Amino acid sequence: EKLFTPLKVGAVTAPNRVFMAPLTRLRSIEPGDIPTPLMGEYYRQRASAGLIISEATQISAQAKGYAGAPGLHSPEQIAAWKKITAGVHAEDGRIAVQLWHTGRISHSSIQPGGQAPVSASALNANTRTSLRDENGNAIRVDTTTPRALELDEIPGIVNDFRQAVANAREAGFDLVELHSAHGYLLHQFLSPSSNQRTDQYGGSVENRARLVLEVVDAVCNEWSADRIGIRVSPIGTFQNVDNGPNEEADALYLIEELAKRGIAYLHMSETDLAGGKPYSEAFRQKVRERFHGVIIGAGAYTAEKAEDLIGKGLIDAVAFGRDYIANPDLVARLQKKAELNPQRPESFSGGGAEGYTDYPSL
Ligand SMILES: Cc1cc2nc3c(=O)[nH]c(=O)nc-3n(C[C@H](O)[C@H](O)[C@H](O)COP(=O)(O)O)c2cc1C
Repeated sequence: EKLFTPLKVGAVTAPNRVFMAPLTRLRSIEPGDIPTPLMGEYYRQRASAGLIISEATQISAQAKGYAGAPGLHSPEQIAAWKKITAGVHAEDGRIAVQLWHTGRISHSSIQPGGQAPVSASALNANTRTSLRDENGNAIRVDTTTPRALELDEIPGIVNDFRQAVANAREAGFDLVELHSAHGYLLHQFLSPSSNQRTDQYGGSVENRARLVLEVVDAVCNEWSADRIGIRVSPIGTFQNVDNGPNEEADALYLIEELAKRGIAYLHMSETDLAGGKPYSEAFRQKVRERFHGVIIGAGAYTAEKAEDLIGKGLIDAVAFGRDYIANPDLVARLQKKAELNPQRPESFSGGGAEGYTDYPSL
């Protein structure tokens, strides 16, 4: 077994390869999109993970697409996250913040000024996001048609990622993960399905990847390349965003570009919850030969699949999502071959302590 052996992940050393995937739980305070001590307790419970990757966190108020998702743009958010990271560190854990802009997976009612959310192009996501009703409970609501960003707005978006990274470093995170997956803003630019622009940010794969690579360069400059990871979902369809008619070649282009920056890790979200065709081993080999940082695999993994792919030299670590919701001590359970706690999906999104901090350890 290799899952319980250490791994250098850029600037930090994980004691094992069992990572906590980023999981949106929608329990932040409004007004202010503020993390809470309850969230702190939840993360502290999971500190034995090789690496915790936080729930997706707004780089700016405009970035918001979900009621209850936290930000990392305001003083009050910075202060609240500082307490959370301190708690994880007191338990000898490591925690990365996943930073997003939701782009068109959003609703005007939660945007600044009540305005349409932004994207690469003015095309509805044709999906839902999560708002809160009058009692503060999560509700699914159809997405608002976005406004296409003007060319002169792009530097501001890059700066918002840069600023959020400055704030994340201050807040005590060990790493940052850029959310370039699952049909959110960066992926909206990457995908031809959502990007119909005819300027330098659309058309060719070079142009479609331009924004994400500008963001990577800006955040490496703000902090250090060995503090930066990126999550992609570049093969298949996620929240109605496919990866276009040349998905493999386009993915390999992006990955070769990322490699030039010497970033800490590449996190591949391989499938959504409904599943689909597995990655070919040929594709995994092509990725592996092009990227020289850590590769994290995710999407309905088992420990056995993770061991197989680590043993084949194709990935370095695995991120578990739902098993981490339900098992604060997932590392010990996988090490001991213990049963896993029964998941309660009704409390994944929104609410309070129930279904959040009340899953027991062994
Ligand atoms: C409730 C829930 C929230 C999620 N939130 C995020 C998120 O904030 N960021 C992200 O990149 N993926 C998110 N995902 C996807 C998970 O990180 C993970 O890739 C997915 O659940 C599949 O892995 P699993 O089979 O181990 O759960 C979420 C998944 C679930 C079920």
